[PDB]
Amino acid sequence: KYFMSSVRRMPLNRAKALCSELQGTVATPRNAEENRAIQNVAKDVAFLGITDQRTENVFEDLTGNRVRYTNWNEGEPNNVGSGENCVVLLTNGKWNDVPCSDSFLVVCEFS
Amino acid sequence: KKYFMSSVRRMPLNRAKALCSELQGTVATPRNAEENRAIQNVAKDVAFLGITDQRTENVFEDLTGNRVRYTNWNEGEPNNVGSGENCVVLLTNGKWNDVPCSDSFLVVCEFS
Ligand SMILES: OC[C@H]1O[C@H](O)[C@@H](O)[C@@H](O)[C@@H]1O
Ligand SMILES: OC[C@H]1O[C@H](O)[C@@H](O)[C@@H](O)[C@@H]1O
Ligand SMILES: [Ca+2]
Ligand SMILES: [Ca+2]
Ligand SMILES: [Ca+2]
Ligand SMILES: [Ca+2]
Ligand SMILES: [Cl-]
Repeated sequence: KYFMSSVRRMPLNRAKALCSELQGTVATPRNAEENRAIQNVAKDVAFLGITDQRTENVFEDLTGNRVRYTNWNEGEPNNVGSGENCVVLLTNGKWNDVPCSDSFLVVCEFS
Repeated sequence: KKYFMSSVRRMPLNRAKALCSELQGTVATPRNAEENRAIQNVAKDVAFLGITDQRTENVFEDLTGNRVRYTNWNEGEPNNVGSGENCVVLLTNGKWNDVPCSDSFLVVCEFS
């Protein structure tokens, strides 16, 4: 896997379209090593290819596969407010669930 | 090492540049036959390369203004047809053709 970070911020729909444009997908860490690699390429908070849009509190990658490895920041995922169904990687490498309509950097994954 | 990725949609060079730059990459510029073939492997149809002769006609440079050495022009190219062809695309046989920078093609991005 190769990871590339965007320079501009955007909602998940646009982030997905960006990674897809170059035939990749939004980065999904499967272990601590991939998590670190993604953190290092990201200079700020960035979207990961994980959501619980289909079923609340059931986090899966953009292809419907349930994720095994997680690295939630203490207190997350909390689905605050009207709902948080997307996931971002904070600058310390931990994850936070956020609204899919908010804007963050994106890290794309390629094989 | 360099990694090459191809776009799905067609777009003019300026847009191709913005796409590759969005992920901190550049438009692919083969420096030898091996890279040219690697770009061929990922490009399913005619695609833009990061080469132009916009500064001086018939003096091809990469997008950073650096004069290229290796070229793989298709027989009869570059011919700068009509109002001018100052951008470059990799044909489906790996050879190159100069085309208008305003025409749309797939883009192959390069990362290191
Ligand atoms: O305090 C943590 C809390 O901060 C904000 O409200 C958002 O980033 C939430 O997603 C997060 O859970
Ligand atoms: O005959 C080859 C010629 O075909 C078209 O006119 C264009 O693709 C030109 O760039 C190319 O040189
Ligand atoms: Ca949720
Ligand atoms: Ca949250
Ligand atoms: Ca020309
Ligand atoms: Ca030509
Ligand atoms: Cl949401």
